[PDB]
Amino acid sequence: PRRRVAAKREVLADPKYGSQILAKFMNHVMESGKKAVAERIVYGALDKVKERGKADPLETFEKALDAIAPLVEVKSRRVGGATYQVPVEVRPSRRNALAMRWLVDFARKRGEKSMALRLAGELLDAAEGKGAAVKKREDVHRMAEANKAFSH
Amino acid sequence: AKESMKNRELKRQLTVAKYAKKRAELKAIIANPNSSAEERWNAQVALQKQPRDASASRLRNRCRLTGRPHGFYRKFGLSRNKLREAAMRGDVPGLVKASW
Amino acid sequence: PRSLKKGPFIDLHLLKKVEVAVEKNDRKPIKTWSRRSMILPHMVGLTIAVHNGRQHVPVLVNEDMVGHKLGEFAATRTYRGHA
Amino acid sequence: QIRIRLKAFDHRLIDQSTQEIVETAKRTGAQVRGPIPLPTRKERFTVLISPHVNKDARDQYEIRTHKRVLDIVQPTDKTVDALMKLDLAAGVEVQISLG
Amino acid sequence: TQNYGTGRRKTATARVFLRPGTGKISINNRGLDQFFGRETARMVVRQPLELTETVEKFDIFVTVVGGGVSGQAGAIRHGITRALIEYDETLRSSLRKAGYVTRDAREVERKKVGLRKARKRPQYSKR
Amino acid sequence: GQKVHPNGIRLGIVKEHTSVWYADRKNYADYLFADLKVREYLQDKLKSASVSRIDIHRPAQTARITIHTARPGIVIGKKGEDVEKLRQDLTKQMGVPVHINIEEIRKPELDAMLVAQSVAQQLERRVMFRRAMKRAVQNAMRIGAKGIKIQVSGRLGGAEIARTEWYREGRVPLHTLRADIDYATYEAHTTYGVIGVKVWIFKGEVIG
RNA sequence: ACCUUACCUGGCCUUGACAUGCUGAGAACUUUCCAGAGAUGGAUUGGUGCCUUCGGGAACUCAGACACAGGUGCUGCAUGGCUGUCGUCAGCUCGUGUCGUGAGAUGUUGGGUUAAGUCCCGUAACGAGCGCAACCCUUGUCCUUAGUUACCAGCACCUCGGGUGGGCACUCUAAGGAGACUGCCGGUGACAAACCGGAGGAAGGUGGGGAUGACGUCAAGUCAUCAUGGCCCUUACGGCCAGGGCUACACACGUGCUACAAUGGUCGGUACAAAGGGUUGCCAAGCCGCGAGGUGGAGCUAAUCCCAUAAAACCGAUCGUAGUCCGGAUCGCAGUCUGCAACUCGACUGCGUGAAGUCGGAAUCGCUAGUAAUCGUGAAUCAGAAUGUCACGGUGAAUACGUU
Ligand SMILES: [Mg+2]
Ligand SMILES: [Mg+2]
Ligand SMILES: [Mg+2]
Ligand SMILES: [Mg+2]
Ligand SMILES: [Mg+2]
Ligand SMILES: [Mg+2]
Ligand SMILES: [Mg+2]
Ligand SMILES: [Mg+2]
Ligand SMILES: [Mg+2]
Ligand SMILES: [Mg+2]
Ligand SMILES: [Mg+2]
Ligand SMILES: [Mg+2]
Ligand SMILES: [Mg+2]
Ligand SMILES: [Mg+2]
Ligand SMILES: [Mg+2]
Ligand SMILES: [Mg+2]
Ligand SMILES: [Mg+2]
Repeated sequence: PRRRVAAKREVLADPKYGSQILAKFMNHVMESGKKAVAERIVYGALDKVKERGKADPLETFEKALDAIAPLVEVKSRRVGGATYQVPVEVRPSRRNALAMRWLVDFARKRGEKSMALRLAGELLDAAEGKGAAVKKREDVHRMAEANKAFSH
Repeated sequence: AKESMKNRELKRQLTVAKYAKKRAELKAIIANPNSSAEERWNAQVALQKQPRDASASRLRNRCRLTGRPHGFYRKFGLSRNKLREAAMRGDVPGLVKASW
Repeated sequence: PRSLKKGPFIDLHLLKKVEVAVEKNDRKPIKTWSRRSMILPHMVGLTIAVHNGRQHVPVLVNEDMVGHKLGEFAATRTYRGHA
Repeated sequence: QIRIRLKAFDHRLIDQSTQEIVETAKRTGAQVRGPIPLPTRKERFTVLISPHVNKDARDQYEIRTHKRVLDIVQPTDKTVDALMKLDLAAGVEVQISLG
Repeated sequence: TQNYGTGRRKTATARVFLRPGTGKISINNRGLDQFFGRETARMVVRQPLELTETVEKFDIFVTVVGGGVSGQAGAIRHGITRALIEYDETLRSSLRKAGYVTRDAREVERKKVGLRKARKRPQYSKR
Repeated sequence: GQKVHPNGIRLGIVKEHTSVWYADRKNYADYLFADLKVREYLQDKLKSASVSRIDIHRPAQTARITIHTARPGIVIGKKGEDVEKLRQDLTKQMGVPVHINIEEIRKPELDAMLVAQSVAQQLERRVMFRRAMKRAVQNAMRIGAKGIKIQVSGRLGGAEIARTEWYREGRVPLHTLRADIDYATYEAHTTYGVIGVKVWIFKGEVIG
C-alpha cells in the first residue's frame, strides 16, 4: 500500500504448549476455518513425532524449520528488454513464513494414509534434511550463486 | 397494459368470485375419503361443467393504476415503478429509506 | 403424474362422442382438440384426428396405448434437420 | 384488570399517546405499572428504480411498527372509555382487553 | 455477598455470578467439559482467572444466550473479567495490560446490493 | 449523475407524510388506493384553485381531508354550497364518511408547487421561459427564501432539439439534512410536446 | 402448463371488451337443458322492481345510429419523467476589482499538511455558490424509565417444567441521555497547520458499515410501466376463444451449482445461532405410511401458538485410496402433491442402473479483518415451480519490504 498505515494484528492462543510458532503453523495448516480439525491433525502428528523421537517434539520442530528456512531468495526484475533475476537476503520475519508454507505444502504431497503422518514424516526429514522441502530450499539457495553476478 | 386486457382480467375477477362456493364443496367432497366413487365421478363431471375462467390460477394480479403484469408488491397494490413515485412524495404511510 | 385419487381424465364431449361411436364399428375418424385427455381400452381400434397446431393428425388407437395421453402421438415441432 | 395495547408506525405519536393515557389513568385514581415496549416489526422492501434493465440499481425501503403494552391495576374509573377520540387521534391503534 | 458481571461477544451474552468457592464452574447447570467439547474454550475461559492466581479462590455460576461456542467462550471470559475486577479493584491495570476487559467490537458485516458476499463481487469479463 | 428525491430523503427527519393513519394486512391496499384516487381526483377537479397540499387522516372508520390553497374564496363560496357537494362525492368514493377543512396559505410565491404550476401554465401560453424564470425567482426572493433554483427542460420555444436551462440564486444546499428544501415538479403540454419544470426552495435551518 | 402472451394455426365479431352524447324495449338477479374445442346461439319455474309532482324519474340489461372508442403500431436522433457511467474521483463555477487590443487570465498559482479546493502561512486580489466535512440510520460502553407474553439473583412450594407463589437483582426488549472532541503529557514542526509516541478509556485519531452521487460527458438506455409532439390501420395493425411456442438444437460465449475425495464418505447419540412470515393464513398432538404424504383438529390477529429438528463443529465404529463404501449425470419401473388439466412443459418420493471427472493450456477473476474461505437459515414474486435476487447468523485465516 502507498499509505503504509496498515498495522498488524497479534495472535497468540496456544492451547496447552504455550508457544508462538505453533499457533502460526496452526493457521498455516488450517483450511476453510477448520481450526479444531487442524488441532487434532497436528497434535496426532506431534504425538507420532514424540513416540518416534526420543526428545521433546518442539525443539525437533524448530530444528526442522531451521533446515528449511532459505537464507537468500531470488526475485525476477526486468532490466527493460531482458528477463533477469536478482538474489536478495530474505527479511528475517519472512523466513519463518516461507519455512512454514514450504513444509505444509510439501507434507501435503506425500500420498500416504493421512497428512498427520505426512507432517510427521517431513518434520523428521527436515530435522536433518533428507526430505523434499529441503531439496527445494537448497535449489532456491543455489539459484542465488547461479545469479550472483547482478546482486549489487 | 392495454385497457381491453385490464377489462378482461377484471371480468375474470368477477367470474372467479361469483361462484366461490361450488368449487369449495366439490373439491371438499372429492378430497373426502369416505364419499364413494360415484360422488368422486359426479363431482369431477360437475367441476368440468363450469367454464375454465373460474379458478384462482387463471387470475394474475396487476397494478391498480397501470396494470403491469410484472413487478408486483401485494403488501401495497401498486407496481414497481409507481410505488417509488408515491413513496417519494410521502403518500405511503410509514415508508422511509432504510440503511441499518 | 395425476395421483391415484383420480384414475381417468377425458374431455366430456370426447367421452360422449366415443361412447355414442361404439354403437357401430370403426367407420370414421373422430376430430379432437384436447390433447390432455386419457384413453382407456374402450376406444381401441378407433381413429382419432388430434389437433397438432395447424392440422388434425389421425392416429389409430390400439390396446397397447392405455397408459399414454392423446398428445404423445402428435409432434408439434418439426426439426427436419440442420442440413 | 384491563390491558391496553398500542400499535403505531412512528414512535413520536405512540410515546405521546402512552404519556397521555398514563397521566389520565394516574390522575383518575387508577393504579398503573410501567409502559412496556415490544420489539418493533421491520418490513424490508427492495425495488428496481430504472424503468428498464439496470439490475444493480436498487432502492431499499422500511416499514416500522411499534408495539406498546399497559395495564390498569384496581379499575375504579372507566373515564378512558370516553376518551378514545382523544387518546387515538391520527395514526395510533388502541386495543383494550379483559374489561 | 457475591459479585456479578456481564460479558458480550459475537452476538453472545453471558451473565456471571462469583461467590466464595474453589471453581466448580457451571454452564447452565452443566459440567464445564460436558459443555466445551474438545476445544480450547476451557483454557480461554480460565485465562483471566489463572492470570491472577485465583482459580481455587472462587466459585462461578454462569448462563449464556446466543452465538456460537467461540463467541460464548469469549463472552464468559469478558464477563468473569468484569466480575473479578469488581472484587479486587487494584488489578484493573493488570487486565488492561493483558487486554481482557476490552470488548471485541468485531461483528458480521451485512450483505450489499450487487455483491454475492459482503465484499465478494462477480467475475467481470471485460469483453 | 442522478439526485435522490429531496422530499423523500428527508421523510421523518424534517418532512411529514401526507397520509397519516394505521391499517393491517387487509385494508392497507384499499386505503392506499382510495388515497391515490382521491388525491388525483381532487387535483384534477380543483385545478382552477391553487391547491398544493392534500393532507389525509383516518380515525376509526372515518376520514379527514385538509386542503392547503392560496385561494380559499372559490371553494368557500357564499357560505358553503361547494364543499358539501365535495363531501358527498368523496363519501361516494371513500366508503367511510369524510371531513373537509380548507386551510389558506399565505405567501403563495414561497410554495414550490404553486411556482411550478404558474411557470408551466405560462409556458403553455407561448411565453419566453427566461422571463418567467426571472420573474418567479425575483418574486420569491422579495420575501424570505434564503435560496431558490428553477429548472426547465424540453424543446424550449419551438426548436426541434431539447435542452435544459436552470437559474439559481441564494444557496440551496441539497446535501444537508437539516434544511427543509421544498421541492416540486410539473409538466406543461404545448403544441411541440412536454416541458418539465422543477422548483427547489430553501427556507432555513432546523436546529435542535 | 392454461392465463400471463404482446407470436403462429384455425374458428368467431364490427360504434366493439371500455368512456360520453340520441332513440326503443324492459331489472339486475335467479333460470340447473341442448349444440358447439369456445367465443356463441337456442329453451329456462320464479320478480316486475326503488322513490313517487303518482304524472313521472334515477340505476342496470339488450337492439339500432353517428360523432367515436381502440393500437405492447413506427420515430428514445422531436420529448417529459426515471436510470447507468466516468466516480463518491475532488473538483466545478460566479460577483466585484485588476492585467491583456482580444480569445482570455488572476482568484483556483506557491511552501507545508490532510481521506478531501481540509487546514495554516504567504500572496492584485477581495468575497460567494455547488461539491468535501457535519446534521440521518445502524454497530460497540454506561445511566434513567419500563417488567407482560420477556427475565429468574434471593425466599418458599414443587410433580422438579420459572412449573408454581413471588421479585424488580440480572439478561433482554425500546425511548430518552452521557461518552471520543488531538481532549492531557513528550518530541518533531517555519515556535503555524500537522505528524510520531504515551497515559487513561469499551472505543483514538473522519471507531466499524450504510444512506447521501457537484458542474457535465456518452444524440448512453427506456415510446413496452407511465405521459406526450408527430406519422400510421379503422371488416383491422382493433377485439374473443381453442390448441402450439417462448423450455427447439450440427455449434460458440457469459454468469453459476456439484464434484474429481482420507483436513474425506457412511453409522450412533450428541451442544451452541441470528433474522423473518402467518385469520381468503400458519397449520401442532395423535394415528396410518421406509418414504414424499394423508386424516385429525389444537393454539394463535402472535416476545404468548405454528413455520422449526440449524449446519459445519465434537466422541466412538467402519471404509484404506480404489474411478472406490468418491462422484452423481443419464435412464427403466412404481408413487406423493397443487392445479380444470403435469405429453409438448412442474416440483419432489421409493427401488434399480450407474456416466464424465485423477484439480484443469494460452489466458483471466475476487478479496486487506468477522475480510477471504467454508456451513446453514429466512423473505419477496407465488396455486405449484430458485443452483437466481435480497437478507441473517456459525467457524474463521495468509499476506503487504515497496511504487520501477
Ligand atoms: Mg394505453
Ligand atoms: Mg399465477
Ligand atoms: Mg447485522
Ligand atoms: Mg457469512
Ligand atoms: Mg473472461
Ligand atoms: Mg438519449
Ligand atoms: Mg431521456
Ligand atoms: Mg482592459
Ligand atoms: Mg482559470
Ligand atoms: Mg481548477
Ligand atoms: Mg471547501
Ligand atoms: Mg457527506
Ligand atoms: Mg493511544
Ligand atoms: Mg442512441
Ligand atoms: Mg391462448
Ligand atoms: Mg424466454
Ligand atoms: Mg456415495
